[PDB]
Amino acid sequence: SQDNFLLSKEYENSLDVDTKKASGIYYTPKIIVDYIVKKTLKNHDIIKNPYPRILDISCGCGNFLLEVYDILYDLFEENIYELKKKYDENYWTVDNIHRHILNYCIYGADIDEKAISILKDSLTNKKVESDIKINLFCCDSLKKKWRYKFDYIVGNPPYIGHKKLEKKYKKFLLEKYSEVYKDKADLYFCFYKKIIDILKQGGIGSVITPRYFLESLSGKDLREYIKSNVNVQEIVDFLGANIFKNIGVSSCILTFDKKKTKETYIDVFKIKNEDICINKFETLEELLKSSKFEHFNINQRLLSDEWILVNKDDETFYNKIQEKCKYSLEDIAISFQGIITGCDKAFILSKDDVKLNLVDDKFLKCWIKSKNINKYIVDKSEYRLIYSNDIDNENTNKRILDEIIGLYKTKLENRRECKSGIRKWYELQWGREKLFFERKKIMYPYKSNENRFAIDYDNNFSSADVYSFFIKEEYLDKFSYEYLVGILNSSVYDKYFKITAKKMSKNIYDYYPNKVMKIRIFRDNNYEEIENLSKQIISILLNKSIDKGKVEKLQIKMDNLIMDSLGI
DNA sequence: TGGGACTTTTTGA
DNA sequence: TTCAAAAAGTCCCA
Ligand SMILES: Nc1ncnc2c1ncn2[C@@H]1O[C@H](CSCC[C@H](N)C(=O)O)[C@@H](O)[C@H]1O
Repeated sequence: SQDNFLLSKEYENSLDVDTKKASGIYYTPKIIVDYIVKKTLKNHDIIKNPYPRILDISCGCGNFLLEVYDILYDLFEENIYELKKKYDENYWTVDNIHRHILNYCIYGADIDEKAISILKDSLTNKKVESDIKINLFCCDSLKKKWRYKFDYIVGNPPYIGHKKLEKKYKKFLLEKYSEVYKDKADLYFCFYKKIIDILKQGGIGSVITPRYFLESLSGKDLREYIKSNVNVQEIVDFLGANIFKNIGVSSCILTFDKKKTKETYIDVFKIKNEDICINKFETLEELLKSSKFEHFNINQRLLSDEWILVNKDDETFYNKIQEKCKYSLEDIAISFQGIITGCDKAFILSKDDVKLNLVDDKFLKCWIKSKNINKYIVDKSEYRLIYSNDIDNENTNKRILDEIIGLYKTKLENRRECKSGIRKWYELQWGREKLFFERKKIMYPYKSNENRFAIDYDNNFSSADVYSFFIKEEYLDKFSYEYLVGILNSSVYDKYFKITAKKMSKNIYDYYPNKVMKIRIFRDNNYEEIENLSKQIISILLNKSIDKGKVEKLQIKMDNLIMDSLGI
């Protein structure tokens, strides 16, 4: 028997990293391909419909299409005599199965000419006369005028973010795919739209994509399109598990249909242990039914713009917290992203760097990283930011410009606002407002394994890897920073935030304002005790010679208080 | 070479 | 004028 994943693996090894990233050339492993193909084609009635059109618009070398060929050959061979009796007796013979499949059943598209030729040769070599016409298109699937729809669509689209995509192509996507593609969206949104649009009535689509669109702000329109145009049959969420070897992406498998049905429920399989060697096991189907995965059902008609895919216990937990809390962080706080210098090496220096003797302390700010943020407090800053925006006189401070900032001048000149003349070559790209940072505030890392909200007492500045917020004046008498960090750092709120948080990679969640500011908060009779416990924790943490042991006990007591307050 | 600590600036709006 | 989102992440080693 043939190894359908050998020539494709060799072609993958031939390419380098840049050409892979520019076109998203990362082929799917055999276990996922087997699961998707057998999920779509296990129950096909080949006698009822012996002309199923099965498409992969990103076929590549044909990881999906060769397995599809094998499944189709078995299907036809098992019912050849029934097909012979029901239809033309001379057309339906075993020796004619091959020519039939390639003529009517397998369709592939890809921009990669060499991959198309390799797949064509692989399809031809499935059998050892007239040259059979193989339905392989070398084209941009997002520009191709498709002349007919398809019974089944399987595959893996390219993933290209908003930085790696060309300007003109992005303009085309915004003009023609505006239903799913805006702002910081991804190309696989457009591939989702194209797959849905050319799926026949009653057809089935099943693809593996990144999982980020399930929760991300950019995926809202795509989620609406999917919810309103297809019936989502199944969502397999791998969370931070590594499905693609040596690839830093988080994957989900999605199966949907356009069948006219009153059924509106979705099977959701969510992995429970992200430390799993998926390729070690024989099938994905056995893994889904094991204890490594949990299964629940979600009513698609009950999906809002946010898809909250949790089991009944977590849904009850989330609903209790939502109903009890009358305020959100957005209601009471002002949030902002950190400084974006545009070139950190030019403006960020070690606080022991000798070059800081050239810079007057009026221009120097304390600089912290995401790892400097712990629970309730921030580590002492190790770095200084040169707030070069306040260097108005270019004639003076020429030592600073020539010996520190100018060492990267060329790179500083390639920033967007310098090319347009908005910024001077030595200025910060996005210097924000100094007064927002130089005050008591709360800071949290932009990516973390857990809630880490700290009170900043030292007017620390930061890059965009740290987000900040401060309480509005009108809400200062109702909420204090100590109480806020007390409740936000609790295990209750850790779980509550992770209910809807954007899962990025293994043990990493996105902590961005678009979801952090939606966290709801409460105040009740337990306010004083929670605030007092938080202040005790802060006092213990700030002592130079101290042990963190009692902090855990205080945290347990505070978690008990919060659970009592929220009735969970 | 797979697992863990850590996270820049480009970009549309 | 100036906000904030975005992992086919990056990068190192035992
Ligand atoms: N605009 C476009 N139209 C069609 N195919 C494209 C495309 N942009 C990228 N591709 C192709 O999409 C493929 C994604 S890699 C996945 C290949 C295959 N489906 C598998 O799972 O193994 C790449 O081979 C790339 O060449």
